[PDB]
Amino acid sequence: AKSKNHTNHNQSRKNHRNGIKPPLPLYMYNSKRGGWLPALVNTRRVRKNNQKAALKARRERLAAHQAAQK
Amino acid sequence: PTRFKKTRHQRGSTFCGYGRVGKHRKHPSGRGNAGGEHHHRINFRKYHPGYFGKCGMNHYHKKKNTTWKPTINLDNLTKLMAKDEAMKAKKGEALPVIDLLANGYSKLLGNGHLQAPCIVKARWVSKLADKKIRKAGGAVVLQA
Amino acid sequence: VKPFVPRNIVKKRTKKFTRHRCELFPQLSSSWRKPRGEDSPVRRRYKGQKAMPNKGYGSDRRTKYITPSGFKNFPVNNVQDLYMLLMQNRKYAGVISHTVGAKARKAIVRKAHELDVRLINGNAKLRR
Amino acid sequence: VHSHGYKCGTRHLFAKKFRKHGVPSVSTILTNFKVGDYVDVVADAAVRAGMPHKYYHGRTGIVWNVTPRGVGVIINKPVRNRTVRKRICVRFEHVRKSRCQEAFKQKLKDLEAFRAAKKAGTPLPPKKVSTRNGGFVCPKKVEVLARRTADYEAMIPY
Amino acid sequence: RRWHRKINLHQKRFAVVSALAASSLPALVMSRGHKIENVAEVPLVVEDGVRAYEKTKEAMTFLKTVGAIDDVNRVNDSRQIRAGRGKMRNRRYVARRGPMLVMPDNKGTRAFRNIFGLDLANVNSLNLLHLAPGGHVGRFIIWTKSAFEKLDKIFGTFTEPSTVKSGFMLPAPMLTSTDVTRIMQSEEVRRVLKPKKLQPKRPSRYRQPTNGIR
Amino acid sequence: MPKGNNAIPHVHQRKHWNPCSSQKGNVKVFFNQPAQKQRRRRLRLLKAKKIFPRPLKALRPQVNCPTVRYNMKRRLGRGFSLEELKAAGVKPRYARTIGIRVDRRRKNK
Amino acid sequence: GVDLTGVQKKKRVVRHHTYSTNPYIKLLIKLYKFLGKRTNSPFNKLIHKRLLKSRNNRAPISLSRIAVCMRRRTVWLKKGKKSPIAVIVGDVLDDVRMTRIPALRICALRFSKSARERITGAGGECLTFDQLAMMAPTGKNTMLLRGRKSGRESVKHFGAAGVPGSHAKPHVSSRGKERQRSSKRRHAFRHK
RNA sequence: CACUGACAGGGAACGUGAGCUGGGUUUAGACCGUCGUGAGACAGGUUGGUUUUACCCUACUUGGCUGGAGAUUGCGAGUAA
RNA sequence: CGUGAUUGCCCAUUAUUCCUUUGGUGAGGGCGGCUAUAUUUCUUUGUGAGAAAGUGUAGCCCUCCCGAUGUAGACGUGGCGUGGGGGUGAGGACGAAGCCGAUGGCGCGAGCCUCGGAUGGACCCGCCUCUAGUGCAGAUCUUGGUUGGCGUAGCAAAGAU
RNA sequence: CAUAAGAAUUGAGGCACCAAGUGGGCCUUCUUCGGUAAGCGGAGCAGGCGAUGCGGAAUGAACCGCUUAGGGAUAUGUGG
RNA sequence: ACGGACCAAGGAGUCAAACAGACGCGCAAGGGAGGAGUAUGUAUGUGAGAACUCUUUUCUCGUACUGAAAGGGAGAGUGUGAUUUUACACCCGUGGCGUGCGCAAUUUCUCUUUUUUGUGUUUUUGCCCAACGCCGGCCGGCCCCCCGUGGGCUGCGCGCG
RNA sequence: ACCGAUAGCGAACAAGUAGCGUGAGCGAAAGUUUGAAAAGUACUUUGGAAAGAGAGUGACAUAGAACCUGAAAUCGUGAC
Repeated sequence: AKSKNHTNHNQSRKNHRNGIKPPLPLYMYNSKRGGWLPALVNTRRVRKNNQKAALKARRERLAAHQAAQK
Repeated sequence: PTRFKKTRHQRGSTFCGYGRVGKHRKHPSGRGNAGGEHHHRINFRKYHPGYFGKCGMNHYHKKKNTTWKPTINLDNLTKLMAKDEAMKAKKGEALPVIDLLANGYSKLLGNGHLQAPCIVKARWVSKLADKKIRKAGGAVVLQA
Repeated sequence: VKPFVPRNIVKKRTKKFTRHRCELFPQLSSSWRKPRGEDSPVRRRYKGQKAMPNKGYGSDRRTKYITPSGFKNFPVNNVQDLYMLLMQNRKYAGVISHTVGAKARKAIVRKAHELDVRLINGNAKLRR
Repeated sequence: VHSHGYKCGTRHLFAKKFRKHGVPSVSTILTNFKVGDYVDVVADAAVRAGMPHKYYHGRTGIVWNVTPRGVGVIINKPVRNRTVRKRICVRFEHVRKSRCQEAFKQKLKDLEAFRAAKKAGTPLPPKKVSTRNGGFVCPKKVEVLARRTADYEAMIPY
Repeated sequence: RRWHRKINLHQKRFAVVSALAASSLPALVMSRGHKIENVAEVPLVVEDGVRAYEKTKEAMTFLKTVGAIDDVNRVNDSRQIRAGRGKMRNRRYVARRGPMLVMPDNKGTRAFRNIFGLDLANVNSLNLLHLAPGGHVGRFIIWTKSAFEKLDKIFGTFTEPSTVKSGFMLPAPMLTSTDVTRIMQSEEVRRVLKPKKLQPKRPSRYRQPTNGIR
Repeated sequence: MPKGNNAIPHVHQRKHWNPCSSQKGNVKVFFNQPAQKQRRRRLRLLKAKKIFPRPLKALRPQVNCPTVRYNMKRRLGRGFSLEELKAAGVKPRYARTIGIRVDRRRKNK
Repeated sequence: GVDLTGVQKKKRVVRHHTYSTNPYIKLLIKLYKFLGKRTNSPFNKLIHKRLLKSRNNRAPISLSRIAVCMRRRTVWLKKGKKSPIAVIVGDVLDDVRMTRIPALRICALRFSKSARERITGAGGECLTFDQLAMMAPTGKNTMLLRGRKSGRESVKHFGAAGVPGSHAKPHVSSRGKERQRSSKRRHAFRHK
């Protein structure tokens, strides 16, 4: 009759039901959050940049409609 | 309706599908709100976080009518406005006339970019209309 | 499929599946129900048993709700309705809903035999 | 059930072992980094900060970060039915670049370098052999085996 | 008990609206127990002059001649004492339902009494329960001309909302065209069709994994 | 019990004063309403009939009326404005006889 | 000896002896089902399939988000192909933002009254898919609009161990001040 | 203590209550000593204090009290020397 | 010699194989207004007899395939019953309904049908929708009832005809 | 993507919504603790049983074999 | 271990708010009236809680949120100039993905068809990711302090109804 | 769009009766001849008497006042 505590058996069986997941790990990209602030400040300045690439996504659009519209 | 109920599907069956284990008689094992703190904690905390305590501040006998709602943002208006208007006035040589009241509201907060200067007999505005209405040569008339 | 010919029997049984001990309690009746029965050997498909009905047994879907004389009995109360049947020889025999009083049978019967198309009523036991 | 410090100890693991005592080398410090490095984790002792809990020595993860004294490593920790990425705040002293990956890439490029050379660079250039095989044999003196007990009085336990 | 309800207004109506069309989607109407050998224009649209007819017989007769015989004769005569207990909760008799005249309003004599479910309606009604026996639509409306015409004013049109119900009207079809099936047959479609199969029956292996003469 | 993912723990009628085999009690259904409607109607009409020479509704003022939410709105309000009535000229008592309301607690802003 | 199924008898998931009560659809599907498979057209098939789902699963789309599509024409080609076909299996609702935007052709389940009109009125075209398909078999210069999904509110009501990672709004009873939200917007009570 | 060849030990739901009996046991009453603030307690002491049913099944005893199988025939040859 | 008498076996829901069943995010197809596809099969080494021969074939049918025990628990029904509504079957005293039926049969079943009265005797039922005080062995169930128990216990005080 | 030299798989993957039913277990190879011990107690791993029957162990919850549509035909399993 | 002598008839998962999902169902930034009230004959009745409705006023909830507050408040459009207080212009914020659409090679096909190949390209409302950006918010940054080029922490916010 | 005589009010019934309890109070059980009706079985005859057997009635008494039906449990019988 001594009243047993607990255990772990069945568990890898349970764990393996639904498996062992990671999630496409590096999602394709990170999960965000945190870092070293002097680096983080600098990276924004090289993502300033994004408005440059949006005018590169417009550069091509203009080229197609200025070469000829025929 | 009777026929849909699980019951129909669930007779000859004791438990009512409740589990053969769990001969859970017709009682709470819980009961209403409370006990949230001991035996339901994790849930409680989790699913209804910000509860209890009370803090910030209060306005006794508050009379909420008095605040009763006022807000609209821009393009919104034009739509209310006759399309004729909205497909015309643009130039500034015809400012169609909008009385906020019918629209309800009272306050104007930004947004929109419209498609005709017009007059809004309007009661309050964000910063933006000085930069929007005004920028547009659209118009606010505040009420008096 | 049946006849002529498959390579074996057309059912594995059809003697009705009932409770068990029906036979025992007289207020107990002979209808098939699933044993619940916690220790039930009947559930547990222990050997000693009787059978239950299951989808493996099923009659060939092609070959089912088909009579002995090869027709599904089709319910009928009247001659007009019967007059519709005419095409059929494949899979129906009209069965007169006997279930509705007679005089009309005198009419139906007359027309039907006259019309030369089967009805079991009109074809069974000692009279036609 | 047991006591729990977040630095709860061990018998023979943390202790700084076999002549391996004392500060990290200056070589350790001269190292240099970049991020995304797959580096493995170890525990000095040295300073009892920037020092992971137990999970972590003998595990390889990837750095996501370089801070003054330290580096950020995200590691996948296996919980229940998953591994979660944990980003851990070590000062630099407790981590190092493997070879785990190094080879793969190293080879891959080297090979490519060769594969490329081989077409499309100048030269052409043998490496390896296949696997394993058969063969002619002209041996010249086989033996056999005769084991135990003869001249066992010369030997065996007492 | 929730012996009671809402219904959405657009919806209640909309529904009826489908129904109204299907009051004249004739097959349906026929299918509906409605019969008329008489059958001709669907709906069979009738003088509003009829409405003034003051002798039952006179009225009915024409009505019979013009239609009412079978369906009508199902009527009155499919009248049975409600078998079962509803009878004994006072539902003593039951019967089916037969063809509908809609009036703009009634002005005959009799007028047409002594018969309900054999409809007469002052237009501004239309009660679905009368329209859909058993909720299974299809009834014959027999028009007074004045109802008939008034009707349209009542529903406005698609693209002309406004009636007496405010905007609620004939409104969008979904697919615009039935006989889709016909459509589906096409030629364009029928061109881009993709070709088929051949070489059928009798098996290839005809068992025998073992060699032989087979 | 069934598995359905629905809208958490609810439904309400299985609460207080819904008279059970007990008794109680605070009852006030609206099922009377048809009847009631009729009661309003049938009466109303029937009333008319009786009164009959009379124009029914009794003149009252017009007002702009309350609030913010109502700041912008007008309703024909209670009463009148003796002052106005005065201003048109009319003895209030008499006005009452004419069947035009009166008031006082219209202070007349 | 059977062995693991990766889940046995593979779940509804994406569905078959199928959905809603509108008659037409039922045709449509018969129509279209031939077309994608037996007029080998992924587009058609897609269409076909796409037809099948439930309402959520057909959450609408709206106009200005098509504008863009008719900016696409504009960065497409100099323009030999000079035409384009929009699809939406829902209703097209009006948008607002532009509303001086051009005409064009949209192929939808439903266009609001207003929209329908105004679109059409603006030279647009509202074609129902019957009005499409038939006279549109095969894509090419087709533009699937796959709706949206996301911006429902429901998901809002997914999440509440309000850690610095979870930022999500519960289905609770304050519609005003406190009533279950007393801190968090202060750091302090019942922490974070 | 006494007898005695002999005064072995055990088993049988610690055999053995529809066997008794109730002295033992354990309520209630009641005394004491102790203990307990207390009520109370006490495996302390003490004392008096409601022991049912068989007609049944089976089981046991006596008492009565009735056959034979079946096979080519249970279709017939009524030990076998 | 070189094998050879010649054949070592017996026997689970496993296995094979084969059929039928069943489900399946399953495969095919035919899915035409006479070319074709199922049903039935000859004359029967190279035939659909479009024309040898009857019968079926409007989105389903017709072929193919893998898998197929499962408590708790869940889900499904072009699942099953019933009471009652609405529609629709105008079903019948030439005896309803009820009821009995080593009555048969149909359906895996759930039922459902049928044929009987040496039955019973007037109201009652189908089908589609609606809708439910909706489908019992047990509850130390309940009310009624019904036993066996068993002519057993037993009828044995108060003196006796 | 060769090596010249060193996988296999992959009867999909991705991804998600939401509700149940459960929380006393028990049995085992293996490791192992308490105590003489205990069909004892008490953990670790895997597997079972539980919640399945079939076939085997004259007898057995958990041992052997093996799991199950319904059958049919065949051959095996353990075991003889 | 308990309960269970027998047979009839009973005999137990209900109604119901807000609410979450699912699904059908309506319409859609509105939607839902809603309380009511009017309202005219079918003709019992009638000028239908329930018939038909039918609806001006709208009401009510919904169609920006954020702050305790005081309180503010979203194309911080995009783009643009921009020393962008402004001022201009006025048919996709930035990247990763994208059923798709395009192009070429690729098979046959006359050509078509066009199998097959090879690519291109395209809004992150097709989904999600990833990063600004944006509203209220907070620290007000940078700096010795404070202000401006510009900050810089944060949130049920916003990002093409 | 209720229940159907164990239902349904307690109570379809001379029922809130009867009954029960000191009393407070507690407070039941209990339905239908007749295709039409008593036509309610004369008469005979045995039989103390009941009664029986006849008869006689009535479509029907397997309808004779236990009246519609007449379920099941239980039992005799027949029959095996």
